[PDB]
Amino acid sequence: GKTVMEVGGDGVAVITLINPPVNSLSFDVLYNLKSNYEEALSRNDVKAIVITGAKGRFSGGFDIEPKAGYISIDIITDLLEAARKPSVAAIDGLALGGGLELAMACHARISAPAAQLGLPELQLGVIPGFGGTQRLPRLVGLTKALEMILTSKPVKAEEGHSLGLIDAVVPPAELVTTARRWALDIVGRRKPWVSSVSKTDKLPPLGEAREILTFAKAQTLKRAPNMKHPLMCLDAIEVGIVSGPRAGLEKEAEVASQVVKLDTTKGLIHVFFSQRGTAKVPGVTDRGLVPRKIKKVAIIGGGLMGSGIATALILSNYPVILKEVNEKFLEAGIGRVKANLQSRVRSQEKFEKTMSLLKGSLDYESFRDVDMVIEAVIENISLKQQIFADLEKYCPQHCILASNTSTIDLNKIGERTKSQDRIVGAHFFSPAHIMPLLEIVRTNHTSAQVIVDLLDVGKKIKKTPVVVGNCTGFAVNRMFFPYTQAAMFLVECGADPYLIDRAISKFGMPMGPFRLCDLVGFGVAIATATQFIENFSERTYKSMIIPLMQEDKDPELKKYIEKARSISGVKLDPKLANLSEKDIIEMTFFPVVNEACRVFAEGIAVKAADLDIAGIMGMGFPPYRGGIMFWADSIGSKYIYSRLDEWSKAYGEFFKPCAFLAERGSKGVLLSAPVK
Repeated sequence: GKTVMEVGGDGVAVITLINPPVNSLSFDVLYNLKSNYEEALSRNDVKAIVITGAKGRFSGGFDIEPKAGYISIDIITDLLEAARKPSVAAIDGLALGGGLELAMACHARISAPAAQLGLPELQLGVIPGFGGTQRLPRLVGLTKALEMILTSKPVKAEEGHSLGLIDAVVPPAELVTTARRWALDIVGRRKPWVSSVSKTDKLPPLGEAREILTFAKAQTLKRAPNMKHPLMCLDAIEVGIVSGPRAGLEKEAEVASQVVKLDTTKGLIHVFFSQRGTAKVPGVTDRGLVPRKIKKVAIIGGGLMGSGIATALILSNYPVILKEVNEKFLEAGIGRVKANLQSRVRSQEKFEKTMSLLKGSLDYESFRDVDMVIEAVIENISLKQQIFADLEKYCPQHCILASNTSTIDLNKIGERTKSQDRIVGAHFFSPAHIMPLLEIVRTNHTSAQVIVDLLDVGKKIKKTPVVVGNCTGFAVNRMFFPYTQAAMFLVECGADPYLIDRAISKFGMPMGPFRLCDLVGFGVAIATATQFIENFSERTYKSMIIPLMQEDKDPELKKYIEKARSISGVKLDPKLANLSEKDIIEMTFFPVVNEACRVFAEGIAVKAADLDIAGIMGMGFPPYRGGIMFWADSIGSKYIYSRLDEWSKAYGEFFKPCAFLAERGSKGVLLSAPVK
């Protein structure tokens, strides 16, 4: 990108940051800025400087330097902030990361009403590298700065104004005018000439600041023991407070140049891009098609999963209509919806107007206007086939015939119709309105235009869509089905279940295999596993543990579990008990890698990076580990292969490497590499 500078008749130089989409601070922009300043501070006709962004946006961050802190220190701190001419930032839209830092370097800040200000760097496993670790705590206080930097959450201009981050809030149309007026106020001493970096007004006493910093470090190691960058960022903050500002800067410059080398930040960076690339499906989204406008959606369900969908839809101003069989089931579903909205109330007129979008019905005549249908009925083929027969009958010819099915082949559902091009899989994960993932299941017949449509609806409802193929368990569930079975096989072999959970919950998972198995509900976990037992028998293990518990009907260990596993004694008891935490993880996750490769090779998933996001966003796989596939290559295919074969030749074909993994593992090549 670039920057344009123009000197008004009042002597104020206005510099516009120009680098779409969000005017990120590329080196290009920065060096143009440097030149701008060197000129402005040499021109006699220039009195002060104002900085603003193009197209109603200040700067969204860094683009996607000689020393370590050449910019932070030499350009931003010395050249700009320590200049003998005042700078004023004119903020509109957003000021995030480097964008917010550049603004903090200025001597005053004018902002438009609802602009966003924050330092999101930590979410990428990186740190503020332009002086944010210094100026933020000095402008808003240590307590707030710590919250913003650690939580990575942005703040609106209004709140920013009351914190001392923003000096004034004016309408977007007065932004630059106010700023240049402010700039000449400073030159004329009608207003203070403050340097943020050497401001102590807002800091706590040296001793208490250490108490606040110590505390933070402590609880950051309690929640996120896995990542180091936050603590590394807290270091830069403490140094700046104790040893002074200039020491703090160089400390940040050092921390920033080494934090990029961490293996977990490469993982976090990979997850960032992979999140974006899930909507790129070759042969579908490269055709020049454009999403259709869906103005009305029908949800045939009313049950738990159905009521969830409806919630997500109306929450995004989608007129939704539920159809049920009996009046009871209908009034029941509508009830769950309201309950879901009332929950997040504890606006009012908000969650009262969105209830008008939801309209009930026990008929099909109200489908003559629907642009998309989602069926969320019990997993009964006979019944689903019938629903799609009626759908094809009462619906418009363009209407999308989507199903939330989880265990039934999409091709069999549309058996009684001739609308195979309109039938697609819209797979949600309960709770439908919280789980961020959406599996768009395409068939051989699903038309590209329908996928492009759904792909767009997913984005509209704050979901992250992946386009997967039609097969047993699609991508997410099929991927992690070995997970639970590998665990239970280890248990039947003597392995302590609670050790398993602890080893894996510390690995990065939000839960343990068994711990999560209880949360999902034995009835559900066993119902979704059946699918794979019947389609991949020679690769699955039906542990009688759960069933035996079902027939007998703030959580802690159960002294009555030992007798339960013993009863399911079909296998013997090796030395799989007393395994290392590394081994537990390796025997529980490598089979998942193995399955991910089958999915990737079979073409079920478009690209490895999609599998990463899927496992991450569907099964809470550790983001800092990049994803199930990124992690697999992080260890090495040759290792995973060699280790997975040793088990195959010692426990059964369950651990046997699939052709794709084997062929690649031997050559020591990357697994995430495109299929050829």
